[PDB]
Amino acid sequence: QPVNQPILAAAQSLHREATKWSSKGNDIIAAAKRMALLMAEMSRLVRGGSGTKRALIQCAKDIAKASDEVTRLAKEVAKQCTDKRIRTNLLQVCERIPTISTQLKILSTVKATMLGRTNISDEESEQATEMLVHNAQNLMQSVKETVREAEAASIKIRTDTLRWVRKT
Amino acid sequence: QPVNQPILAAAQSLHREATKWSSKGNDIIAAAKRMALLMAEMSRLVRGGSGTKRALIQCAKDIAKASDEVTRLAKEVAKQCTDKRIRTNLLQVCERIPTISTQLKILSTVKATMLGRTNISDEESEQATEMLVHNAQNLMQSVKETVREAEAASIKIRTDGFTLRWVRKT
Repeated sequence: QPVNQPILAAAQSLHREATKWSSKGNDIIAAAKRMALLMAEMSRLVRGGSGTKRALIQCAKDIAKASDEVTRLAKEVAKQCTDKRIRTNLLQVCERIPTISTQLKILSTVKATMLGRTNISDEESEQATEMLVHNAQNLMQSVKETVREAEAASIKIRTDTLRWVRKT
Repeated sequence: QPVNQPILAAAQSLHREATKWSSKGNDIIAAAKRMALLMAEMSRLVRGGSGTKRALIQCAKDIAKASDEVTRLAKEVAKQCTDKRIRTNLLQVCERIPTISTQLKILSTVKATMLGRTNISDEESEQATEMLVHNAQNLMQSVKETVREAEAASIKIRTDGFTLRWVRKT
């Protein structure tokens, strides 16, 4: 079945970072894994024509809901961080996520309306897919960086409640 | 009457560069002036609601049509350029314009569909506006740089008219 080479790669990228840690007692990890799974579904759905219109919109809505969980918890971690440099960096990344996921909903709705509809040009179709691709990459990158920084920050708060256990 | 300051500022910015040269025998200048005018109309159009939907979509369509003229002519100037760097630089900028114009049409349609709609959230309404704003800024900037580089190259293009005539106004 057809899948977006770019969208699926961004999903896998996030999964590789998210997959290593355990979800047990870690809702950042669980939401990030859920986001990467839904993003892999998205790359399939973009390709599909009829009947993919409602699934594409709902998939983006689910990705945005899971990203609110990531953002909410990472903000909590940042607001317990003593180092301003780390606190600011973690707040910078995790505050990009709501904007990107709001933009994912807009661009998925745009792409969904077009799917199977011959009234729009190949140019408009290609740009809509491209805009969606760039948004998916940015979202996956931001969550990956949020996972890394949230873990790094947690050790400091703890050394100086989410569970961070490396998987094998 | 309400206006979108980011959109109007971007329109104003291109207007300042385009109004340096006369439209007489210079299509790119005539197109750049029409683009800045239409972009100023767009800032008014993104605020209002129902009945402004058709106008918002048509305004983006006109901006995109006008931009096709800018890119077609700037590509011609780039191919008359002997300096590898100046034609690469001019091709780099003027080739961004069709993509941004295509994206302006998409995001404009989004914002128009959005106007007078109950389901859309402020976050969605705000993000649709912000995407349109960022697009308008990139478009005006890329046309400004295209005007500037097309004129600069023209002087040197004299290694040997009715379109592409650069007469500095007063």
